[PDB]
Amino acid sequence: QKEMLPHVGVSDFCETKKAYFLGYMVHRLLLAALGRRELDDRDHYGNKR
Amino acid sequence: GFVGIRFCQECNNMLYPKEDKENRILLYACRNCDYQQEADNSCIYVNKITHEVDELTQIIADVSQDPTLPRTEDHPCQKCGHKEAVFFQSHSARAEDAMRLYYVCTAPHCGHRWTE
Amino acid sequence: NNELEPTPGNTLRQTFENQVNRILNDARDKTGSSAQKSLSEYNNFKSMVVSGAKGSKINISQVIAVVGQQNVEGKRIPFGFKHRTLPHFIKDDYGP
Amino acid sequence: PKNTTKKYNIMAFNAADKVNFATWNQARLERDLSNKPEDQPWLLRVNGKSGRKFKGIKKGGVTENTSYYIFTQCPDGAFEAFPVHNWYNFTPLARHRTLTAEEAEEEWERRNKVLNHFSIMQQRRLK
Amino acid sequence: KDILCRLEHTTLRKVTANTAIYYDPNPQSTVVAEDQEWVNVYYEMPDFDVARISPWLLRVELDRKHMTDRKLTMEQIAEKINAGFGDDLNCIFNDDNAEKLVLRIRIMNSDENKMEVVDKMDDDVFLRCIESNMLTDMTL
Ligand SMILES: [Zn+2]
Ligand SMILES: [Zn+2]
Repeated sequence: QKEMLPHVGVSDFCETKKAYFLGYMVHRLLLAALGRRELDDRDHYGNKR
Repeated sequence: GFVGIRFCQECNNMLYPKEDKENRILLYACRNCDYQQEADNSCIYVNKITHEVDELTQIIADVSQDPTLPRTEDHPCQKCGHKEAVFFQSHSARAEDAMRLYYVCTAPHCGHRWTE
Repeated sequence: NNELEPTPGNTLRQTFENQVNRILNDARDKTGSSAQKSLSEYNNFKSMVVSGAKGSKINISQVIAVVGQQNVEGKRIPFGFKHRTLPHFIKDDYGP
Repeated sequence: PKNTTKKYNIMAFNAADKVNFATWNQARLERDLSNKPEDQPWLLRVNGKSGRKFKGIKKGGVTENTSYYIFTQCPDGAFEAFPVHNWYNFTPLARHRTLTAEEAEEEWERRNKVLNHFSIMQQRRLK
Repeated sequence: KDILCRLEHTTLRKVTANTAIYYDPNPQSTVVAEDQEWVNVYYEMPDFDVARISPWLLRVELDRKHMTDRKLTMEQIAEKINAGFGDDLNCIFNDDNAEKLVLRIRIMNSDENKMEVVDKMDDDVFLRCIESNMLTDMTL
């Protein structure tokens, strides 16, 4: 509720949001596995704040 | 051509391949429930290894809207005699060891895609 | 056109890079040789290089010639900008 | 009619499971059993014990984003629009089956773990 | 090229092009596939006992470009399939003139010598095991 993925929500009614987002992460992981999307870059300055 | 899954009609937990030792016909019985159904296709596992020509697929049509992609007036569309196709390379982790430039039409609602 | 054939023992990207780099490097070398034959005995660059004081032939080139390919980590400038090298170039631009 | 304070809801199902299909004869509610307290998941049933039970958890964003009035056909002369008090989607559960709540804490598939087993060996244990 | 083709660790992973695990109960008619004329060599001996081969087929297809430079012939691939595993498994291969790559592995019953408890593995799963072990670890 509070530690896993705080930004999608912390309330008691956000299980579906947390599920969709974790599914999106597993989706991106599977796309990196198959090879469709390229692996993201650490030096790319858009990925830095 | 395996149907990646065929979820159970009852418990929704991913039917699995099981053998009918009695009559010897392929089945797809679940595990968590007891449901069992017959199987139309007999392929339970299909890994190829290398790949097919699947970059004519997996290239969505909306890419014609990208202002960062080239536009060529040569090589016109086949589905419709419209000019102005956008073209790119594979853009895949598996480069196919090739520079195949895949095209895509830029007239709206055409969405035709072809390699040459 | 997919009419390029892989040189023995290398992928198609590797033979493409090899051919483009060979063309560019032969271009730089011939450009530099013409530059160095354009000089006069009174030139001071040539005096300092044929003497031995400082500078190489590559510098007499880079001052009046092409500067040359800029390699980073042994390769041409990567596609670090999502399939381009800078937002001014269009995607899939392997040109010089 | 606005003075009436009956609060309308949303009973939504996934296209995965089969809808009421009118084979639902008569049973469609229970809201409190999830004690373990005023707002807790519904737990629904189907014409008694025999049937496919299910549970509905509420919606996070229903009113703050944009209120969803319910405009109704209202076979009378007038029409009416009701503000939805809450939205909650239903998922088929109560297992319709036997669940392994202890499993003797098995090895996680490191052993052979012959599949289509541990559930036919079970349901034989316990008769 | 050829005398030093005997290096490079050619493994069936890069030689193969496709794979498929099928269910053929009676091999005489490969209703799952489109090569029934090859079964005409299922006429004398599939190393023995047609009555005791498991009905699970492992169809593996081998790219001929990848195979033609190393020249590693399906006769030799067959030799290695035999030797590395023995007679517990089996095989039968097309000619190279077919122009449609194919080779099929079958799991002899392993009770074929002598015929209800927790399994070694269901032959289904155990064909997905010889589809990795043989695909990555076999040294052709
Ligand atoms: Zn089920
Ligand atoms: Zn078109």
